[PDB]
Amino acid sequence: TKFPSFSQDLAQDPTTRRIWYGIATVHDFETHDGMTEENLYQKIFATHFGHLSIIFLWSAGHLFHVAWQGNFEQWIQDPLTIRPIAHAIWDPHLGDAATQAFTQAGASGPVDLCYSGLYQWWYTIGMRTNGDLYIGSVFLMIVAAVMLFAGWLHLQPKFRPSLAWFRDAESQMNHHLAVLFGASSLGWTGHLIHVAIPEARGQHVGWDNFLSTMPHPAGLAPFFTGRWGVYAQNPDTAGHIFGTSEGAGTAIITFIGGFHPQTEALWLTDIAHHHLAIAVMYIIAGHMYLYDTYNESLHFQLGFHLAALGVITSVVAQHMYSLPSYAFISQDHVTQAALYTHHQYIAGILAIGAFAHGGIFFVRDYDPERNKNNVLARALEHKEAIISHLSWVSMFSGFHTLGVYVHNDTVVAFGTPEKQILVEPIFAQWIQPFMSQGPGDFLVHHGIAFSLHVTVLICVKGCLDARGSKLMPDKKDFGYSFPCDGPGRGGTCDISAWDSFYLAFFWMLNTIGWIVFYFNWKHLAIWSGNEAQFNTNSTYLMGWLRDYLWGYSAQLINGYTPFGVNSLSVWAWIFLLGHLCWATGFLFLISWRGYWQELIETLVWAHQRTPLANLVTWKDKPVALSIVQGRLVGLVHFAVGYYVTYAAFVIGATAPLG
Amino acid sequence: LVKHGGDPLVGDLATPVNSSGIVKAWINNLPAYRKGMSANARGLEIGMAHGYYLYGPFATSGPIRGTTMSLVSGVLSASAVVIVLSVAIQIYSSVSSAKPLPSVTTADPGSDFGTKEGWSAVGSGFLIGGCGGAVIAGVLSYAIAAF
Amino acid sequence: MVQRGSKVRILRPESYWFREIGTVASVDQSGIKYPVIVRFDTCNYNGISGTAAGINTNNFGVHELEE
Amino acid sequence: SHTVKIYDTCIGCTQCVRACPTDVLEMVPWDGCKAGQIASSPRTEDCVGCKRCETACPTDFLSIRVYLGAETTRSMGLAY
Amino acid sequence: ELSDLQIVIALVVALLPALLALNLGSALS
Amino acid sequence: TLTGQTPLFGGSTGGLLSSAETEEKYAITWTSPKQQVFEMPTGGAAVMNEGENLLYLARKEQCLALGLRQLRTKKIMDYKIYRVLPDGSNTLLHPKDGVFPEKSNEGRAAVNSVARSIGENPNPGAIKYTGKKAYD
Amino acid sequence: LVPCSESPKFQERAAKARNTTADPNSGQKRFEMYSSALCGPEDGLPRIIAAGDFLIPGLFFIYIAGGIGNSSRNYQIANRKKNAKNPAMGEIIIDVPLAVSSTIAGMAWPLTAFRELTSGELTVPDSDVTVS
Amino acid sequence: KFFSTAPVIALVFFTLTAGFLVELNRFFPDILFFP
Amino acid sequence: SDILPAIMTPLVVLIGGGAAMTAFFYYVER
Ligand code: CL7
Ligand code: CL7
Ligand code: CL7
Ligand code: CL7
Ligand SMILES: C=Cc1c(C)c2cc3nc(c4c5[nH]c(cc6nc(cc1[nH]2)C(C)=C6CC)c(C)c5C(=O)[C@@H]4C(=O)OC)[C@@H](CCC(=O)OC/C=C(\C)CCC[C@H](C)CCC[C@H](C)CCCC(C)C)[C@@H]3C
Ligand SMILES: CCCCCCCCCCCCCCCC(=O)OC[C@H](COP(=O)(O)OC[C@@H](O)CO)OC(=O)CCCCCCCCCCCCCCC
Ligand SMILES: CC1=C(C/C=C(\C)CCC[C@H](C)CCC[C@H](C)CCCC(C)C)C(=O)c2ccccc2C1=O
Ligand code: SF4
Ligand code: SF4
Ligand code: SF4
Repeated sequence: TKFPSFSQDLAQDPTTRRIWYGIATVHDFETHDGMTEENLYQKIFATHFGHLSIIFLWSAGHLFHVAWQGNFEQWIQDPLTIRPIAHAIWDPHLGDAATQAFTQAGASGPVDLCYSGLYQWWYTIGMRTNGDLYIGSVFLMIVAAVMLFAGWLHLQPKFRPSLAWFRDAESQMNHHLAVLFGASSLGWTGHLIHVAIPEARGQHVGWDNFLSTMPHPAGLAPFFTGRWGVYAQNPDTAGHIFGTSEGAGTAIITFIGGFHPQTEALWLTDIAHHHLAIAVMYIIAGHMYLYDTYNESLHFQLGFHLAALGVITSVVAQHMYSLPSYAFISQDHVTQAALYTHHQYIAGILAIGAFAHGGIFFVRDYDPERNKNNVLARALEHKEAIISHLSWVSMFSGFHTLGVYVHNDTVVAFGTPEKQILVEPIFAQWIQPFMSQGPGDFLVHHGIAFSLHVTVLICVKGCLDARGSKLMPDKKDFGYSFPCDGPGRGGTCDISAWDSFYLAFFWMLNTIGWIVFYFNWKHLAIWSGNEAQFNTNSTYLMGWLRDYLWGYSAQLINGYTPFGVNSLSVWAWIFLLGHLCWATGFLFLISWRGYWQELIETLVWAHQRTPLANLVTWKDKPVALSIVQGRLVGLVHFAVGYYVTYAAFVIGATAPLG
Repeated sequence: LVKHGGDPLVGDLATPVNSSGIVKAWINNLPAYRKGMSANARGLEIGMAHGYYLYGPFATSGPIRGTTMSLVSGVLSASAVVIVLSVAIQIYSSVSSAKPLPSVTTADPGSDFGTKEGWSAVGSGFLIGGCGGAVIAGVLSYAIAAF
Repeated sequence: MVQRGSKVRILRPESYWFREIGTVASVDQSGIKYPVIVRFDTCNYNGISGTAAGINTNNFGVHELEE
Repeated sequence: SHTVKIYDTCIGCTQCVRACPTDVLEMVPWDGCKAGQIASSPRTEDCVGCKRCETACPTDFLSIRVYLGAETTRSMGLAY
Repeated sequence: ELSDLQIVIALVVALLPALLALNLGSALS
Repeated sequence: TLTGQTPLFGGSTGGLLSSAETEEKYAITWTSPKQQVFEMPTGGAAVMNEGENLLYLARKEQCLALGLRQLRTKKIMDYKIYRVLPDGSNTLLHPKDGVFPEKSNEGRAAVNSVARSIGENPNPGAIKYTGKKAYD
Repeated sequence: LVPCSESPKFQERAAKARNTTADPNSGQKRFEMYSSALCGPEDGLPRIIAAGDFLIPGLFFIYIAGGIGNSSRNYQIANRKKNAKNPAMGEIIIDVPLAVSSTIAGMAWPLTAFRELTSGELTVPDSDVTVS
Repeated sequence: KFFSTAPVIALVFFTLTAGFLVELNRFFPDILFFP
Repeated sequence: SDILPAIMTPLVVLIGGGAAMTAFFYYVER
């Protein structure tokens, strides 16, 4: 059957495997039939415009919805008591009770409270009316229209960029550093100085009057002539109220440091300074400006960029709660928990994605001859060593961390908490925005250490053994994703490199889960004033189960009761949806293909033999999902479940507290 | 009544449930299988039967049940379900090549299911029948309630 | 490399016994690409899942083998 | 279908051919090895992919290697 | 606070990327 | 034209489905010394009649399982397997040379024999965008 | 962070204490012993700081771990020298004489370690180390 | 022979090590840190 | 255009989802 157009192997599959594997391989452009590197890069090029158009229409939706259905105005008036709103609920299924309960944040009808700090971010960057947002939205739709127009024009042979424009990666690297990053950085400082900071200081800047307005009275004259001093004018008084004349300074570039007390956020002036500095550094480096493999392999490129975006989004999460850059976001606890957990989980996805494409590189692109004695060749030279070391630090960190937590559990249970192995984080004290690191924090840090070790252990045993191993010397033959080599050599289930990404996603979720668990319990403790609770109970595992999971679940799971619904109903329900989704992942992770294939055989029999029903038949012979599809659907359920459950819990834990 | 295999190599046991006379009589005379019906007729009967049946769960069990509006729900719900089945028949027929094979219960299934012509006919039937069924059942529900 | 007994370190990369000393037990056959038939002390992975024993002797390549 | 490729190091033990449940494999005469035979895979349109052949092969870096692709009715092992 | 004129214009604009998405999608297929 | 007597079998559900008619049956024909009872691969026990017995099964593996596991155990090595198309094209498959594939016979080419051993197969990095596989 | 004696929380914990051992004084003895170590003011629970706390029991642990590792290694050498086939009744069945000799030569690993380190006796060449 | 076999050998050894550590803990009180 | 929710939601979810599922059905079955 035609679909999938690109793969005749599949298109001639007489089964439902054709439809699944189609959708699974529909973006592996490399593997499409008759795909030359030229067309490959051109196709990829156009897809990226599609992606970006999506991101812009996504942002567009944010602004459109908050404008139309939000309470952004009411919130800018009372940003500490008004709950900000994400969008309207129209749902024919809600009972009157649930419409009433979701009728919140002084909204006429049922709404969803926002928890992306979008209100805070927009207030900070200057937006003050629904008009500013509506214009942002319509603008961003038009940007997306342009980006789509672009991908279309580009794939059109008129402007179809040949292999040249892509082979010029070095040019692209320098351009990214300066022309994109540097340029946009200082453009953003433009926005900050002209609109953000004014609107912060109570002065309305529209597109109409900013041509009229000058940011700094003497600033225009100072540029290129003693520019640094004039720019550092009267700094904004602590008295200053955000978006009011009261205590408004005039400085546009400063190094005041710390946080604006009203908003408990990094000074807009400090941010503008930061960005100006970042821009200068980036542009300078641009002007100033494994080679073989990186240019050769698109997998190497994504892998690198994913590991990059991995660390970047991790640090974004780590910094965006410690060093709040948005007004009132520090006070909005649910948003800050949500954003941290969000960005940390996306961090873990981008990280593991890095190692995934790592392994794809090692089975599709890495030629051992091509690079005689490169870093990668040396890495493989002593795989057994890199793995034995990662193994050891894993078994070590693991045995000891689990042992200590279990020791603490045992002695505390036996009613002798004195006997606990409480180790103080001395180096944390030395280094220390920074919150008290106790022996609890120590144990959890080591947990996270161990888990991150086992994750990299797995997703490197993957990318190293991808080429092969004693159990399967020639894996590169069979490729990245394949079921197994059969029950041949004691059994080879899960021997592929894809299987290592699969096995490591679990550890990535465990690791980020420990991270965000620690984050959220610590913060709930402080946000309730019972930081004592964390400090005392975080040292044995029953304390995590009793105080974190058991204790902060109560509100959420009372979201709907036989007595009635409250606003947390939708979260209680999502909480269960995530438990169900997670568990459903176990169906696919534990029950493997053969059981199902026998069962489905019998259903094919029953269908063919049932009068009236037999009148219709499948086009595609029903078959059980593939070995690997079982693993993949398992993992997507497990992951989706994991995320949805925890998102529900993060929201439901923090929301009642505030 | 004993289990025996017609063409023993085929995976189809004649049983009192699939090969009995009473059963063969019923199955082979249901409008799917009944000989000498225009495909449109097959569909109109299948439709009417299902629409009429479908009215009941929707009217009885749904969210606005008890109220007068429940009858309207019943009819529109059943008709919606019939429209969705009408879509299913069209798209099925669009992509279907397969013909109903002769079975133990039905020695001569026919061609009305098994040709794109047949399925289009059946679907036109099924739609008119189903939505008619559903309306009739609401009309009768109002009638009997009033009486 | 002696047929009755030997200590050859296999240089076949796709081998369970790469870099392991083995005692040859068969004369290199004329016209046989891989005639060493080195017996290695350790067993291979060979066998159905949960097969305890495996293969001890493989016909190793002369070029790959080294005294 | 599944490509079954027999590599140089086939010691003609006839183990694979006795394993194959769809008899994809025929032990053919070959002067390459002392055995006087090799494995041939003519009937790879009947290869289900069970790899009982690979499982039965005793050579280190087994000569018989089955490569799964372009699943068909006969590969997928469908009665129906 | 957002008027119907504005809601409509937003929709009509959003229709543009819709058409162009159809176009780009077709291309990439 | 592939004529034998169908083994006495009461019938099952394990048999041929629509694909038998629509696409391709198989047939195993063997010569039985006695009227002995054998496990039907569809599930059940059938009793092979004296002499030539013909069995229509649904895949080759079903046929070769009756043959390799049960018939050959009963020492009946006369069995011939025929792919049967709907038109009635009966095509001998298993003993195509008339000799069991384990026994080497002449006039059977080496098919998919690879010169280079497993070790020496090319890396995919090298052959990227050539459309040649490692084994190929 | 502050001596347990000094910390008022620790004194509270000491007053009402659970006796581990049969003897009534086990609780008081434990707290008296724990008085030496520094404990957090709010918690009043003994903490461990990375020499007496961790280094000394670390050393004892490492000695015992090295002993048991060395004993196992020595017994493995005994296995590969006792018989032509080491595994059969060499691992599944434990030769008590060989084992006790291995244990006796065990716990001398600290002195033995100097000799083992000399000429890299412990390490086997990369070339030899079987790795596909 | 039975004595040689891992299960019995290990059973005795660990029933000794476990008892030894139990006895140690029985005699010496809770030792969190080396005094 | 307070009602635009009560139109846009069924249109997109029911009608668009239906049409999408129908189209994807044709697409993977043709
Ligand atoms: C016209 C401008 C508009 C945009 C850009 C937009 N919405 Mg809405 N939109 C919703 C989500 C949404 C998302 C996730 C999203 C981001 O892409 C947007 N929207 C964006 C739901 C909250 C709600 C659901 C009903 C429903 O979806 O309403 C129809 C929405 C339409 C006409 C806008 C379509 C424009 C989007 C840019 C398309 C994005 C496509 C995507 C990038 C491609 C990848 C697909 C992906 C799944 C892989 C909704 C509403 C709704 C409306 C209306 C009028 C809109 N919208 C309008 C818009 C409902 O009444 C109605 C509302 O009133 O609800 C009460
Ligand atoms: C998750 C880690 C990961 C990341 C972050 C990542 N990849 Mg890969 N990646 C690709 C590109 C890519 C890009 C451009 C990219 C950009 O950042 C990434 N990747 C990133 C293509 C080269 C290549 C093609 C991928 C491939 O062909 O894409 C098609 C896959 C499809 C349509 C399935 C998508 C469905 C999702 C799984 C589940 C979504 C659930 C959803 C939430 C619903 C929830 C319901 C509700 C309750 C919320 C690819 C590979 C692949 C893999 C793997 C494992 C990955 N990846 C992994 C990752 C292949 O094997 C695979 C491969 O074929 O290797 C040989
Ligand atoms: C999506 C989450 C959901 C689930 C999983 C779910 N419901 Mg509800 N759900 C119902 C039952 C139900 C069952 C039995 C069930 C089991 O899985 C579920 N649900 C499950 C009904 C009470 C209610 C009715 C829905 C409604 O009436 O749907 C139509 C019901 C029909 C077409 C099926 C009837 C099945 C036949 C009888 C089968 C008989 C076969 C016969 C033996 C064969 C031989 C024939 C002949 C040869 C003799 C419903 C609701 C409803 C809703 C909603 C939103 C839901 N649900 C939601 C859900 C109504 O508003 C609505 C609400 O109003 O609730 C009062
Ligand atoms: C995909 C090809 C197709 C097109 C282009 C198309 N229809 Mg139909 N189409 C209709 C309208 C229609 C309009 C107004 C319209 C163009 O303006 C179209 N269609 C066009 C309704 C009168 C009628 C019923 C309502 C109908 O299905 O939806 C109402 C039509 C809408 C909002 C206008 C959008 C145009 C869509 C492309 C049509 C969507 C059809 C889709 C396959 C099913 C979606 C889910 C469905 C369960 C509601 C209809 C039929 C139906 C089908 C089918 C298969 C189609 N269609 C198919 C199409 C029914 O059986 C079904 C059938 O009942 O009729 C025989
Ligand atoms: C509670 C859940 C859970 C645990 C405890 C666990 C345990 C471990 N996983 C390991 C690895 C992995 N796990 C993997 C996939 C998964 N692992 C998962 C779930 C877990 N896995 C899941 C869901 C997956 C996805 C399939 C992979 C892919 C790996 C590895 O490569 C990695 C590994 O093996 O690295 C070498 C180890 C990582 C820590 C280490 O190396 O030594 C630390 C050991 C710990 C923390 C637990 C030890 C338990 C105790 C201490 C042992 C003795 C307990 C008793 C005394 C035993 C006697 C009992 C008798 C008396 C009856 C360790 C054995
Ligand atoms: C508390 C709830 C119950 C928890 C345990 C439930 C386990 C059920 C798992 C299924 C097992 C069913 C029986 C299968 C029995 C069976 O044959 O399983 C088969 C299984 C694997 O057999 P394989 O086929 O892999 O082995 C292949 C060979 O047969 C030839 O290839 O064997 C093992 O699991 C090995 C480990 C045996 C046991 C190892 C532990 C030894 C110490 C055990 C001490 C027990 C003390 C008991 C005291 C009362
Ligand atoms: C449950 C289960 C199944 C059976 C589940 C199957 C076959 C999927 C069942 C069908 C799903 C629910 C949807 C398929 C039907 C949809 C209606 C498709 C619509 C899309 C069409 C247009 C293509 C497996 O096949 C399997 C394989 C390997 C490991 C584990 C498992 C496993 O756990
Ligand atoms: S994946 Fe399944 S088929 Fe393959 S080795 Fe594992 S159990 Fe056997
Ligand atoms: S590949 Fe193995 S089983 Fe096949 S003929 Fe060679 S040695 Fe025999
Ligand atoms: S995979 Fe199985 S059926 Fe196919 S050739 Fe090998 S042994 Fe024969």
